[PDB]
Amino acid sequence: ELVMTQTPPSLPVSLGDQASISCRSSQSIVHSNGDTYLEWYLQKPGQSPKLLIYKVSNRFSGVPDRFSGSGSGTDFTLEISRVEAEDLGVYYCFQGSHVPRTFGGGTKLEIKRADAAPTVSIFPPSSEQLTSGGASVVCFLNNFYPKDINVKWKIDGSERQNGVLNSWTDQDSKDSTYSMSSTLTLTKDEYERHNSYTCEATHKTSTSPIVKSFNRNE
Amino acid sequence: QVQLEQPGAELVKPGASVKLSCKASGYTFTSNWINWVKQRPGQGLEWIGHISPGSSSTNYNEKFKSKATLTVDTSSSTAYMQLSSLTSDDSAVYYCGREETVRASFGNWGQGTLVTVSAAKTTPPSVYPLAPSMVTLGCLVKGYFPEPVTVTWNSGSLSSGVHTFPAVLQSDLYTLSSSVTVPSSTWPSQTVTCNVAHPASSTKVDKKIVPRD
Repeated sequence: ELVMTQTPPSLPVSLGDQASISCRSSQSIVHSNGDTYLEWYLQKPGQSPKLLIYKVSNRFSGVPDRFSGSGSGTDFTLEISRVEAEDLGVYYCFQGSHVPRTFGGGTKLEIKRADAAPTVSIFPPSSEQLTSGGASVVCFLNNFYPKDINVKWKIDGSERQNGVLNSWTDQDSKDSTYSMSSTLTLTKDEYERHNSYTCEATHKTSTSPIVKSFNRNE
Repeated sequence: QVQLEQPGAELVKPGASVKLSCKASGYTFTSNWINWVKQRPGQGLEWIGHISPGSSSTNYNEKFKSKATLTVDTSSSTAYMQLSSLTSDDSAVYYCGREETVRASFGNWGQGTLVTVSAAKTTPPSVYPLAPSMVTLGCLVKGYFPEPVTVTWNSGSLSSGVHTFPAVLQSDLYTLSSSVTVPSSTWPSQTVTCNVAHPASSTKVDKKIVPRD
């Protein structure tokens, strides 16, 4: 079976830079018809993969020209000649010349860009959730860079770590930034005994945290 | 427009079987090989096999010989992959793809079916609005099983400014949320509605974000 090896597994690049990704096949990949069916696919976060290059070096319909593949024998290479945010995702080589057909393990293209502080927003539990007997407080820390960030919750000023669930997006396709949501989940009884709720964001962009808070009453 | 339509999700009991569907349109079904792929979440692609809808002849990756069976129904333009006695190792996205003749194995991909293998029942999400020169609004999609859910805003016409956060598992249920940022002259005077699809239970929920009072 054709073993396809990709390096690097992770590829950090600045916007506008060149990127180079290589794929090595453990044996030759010429199909009986003469054709070398080496393909490059790109899978963006959330999406199915999409064809970039076919037969080693041909651009698929409507693929931009900053993409080009090259190589021969067992060494194949994908160049992205001027990288942009929409290029984020995992790149895979693939050989279709021999059964069983096989994929490389993927190369993850990361964009490195200027730092950016988060835009933080806090949300009270909804009246619909309260009537139901639960109470979640949600905080968005949106469009920050780099991925590292800390959130801290406070109830009437006292630090609270139980029942907090955090989620980060993948790098954004327009922005190259990250976002995260943090959710403090309580019972309506617990929520209703205490008055002020605070979301604190600490990020490499400032020594002082961005603080966003509200009061149960109005 | 070549379309390969796959259901979003399938819930399966351990030991049971599924039959995954791939309905094709936008070209003559019998003209192109169909390929299938497995992707465990966050993990890299494997090639299961391919079938000629014209001749019904097949080739399998040995690894799947005894897990997967490919068939087609030419009259409905539909390709099928039957997976037998499921195990948590079978929980994964399964893609069908359309081969472009002597050119590439996956010129077009379906959206993929997320197969969760579990004994747990389906649970639909609760969907809650998050209300407070730019405004940020959101949707909290709470307490569902299995994955995935799909979120849009204003039926897809609000595309930019959106962050939909990967779900997190807790107490055996998933929770996700989405935020959208709009100019303050858009909301509250225009309606902003989040659209939640949870295919495993065929639920769709529209939730209008109204200002708190």
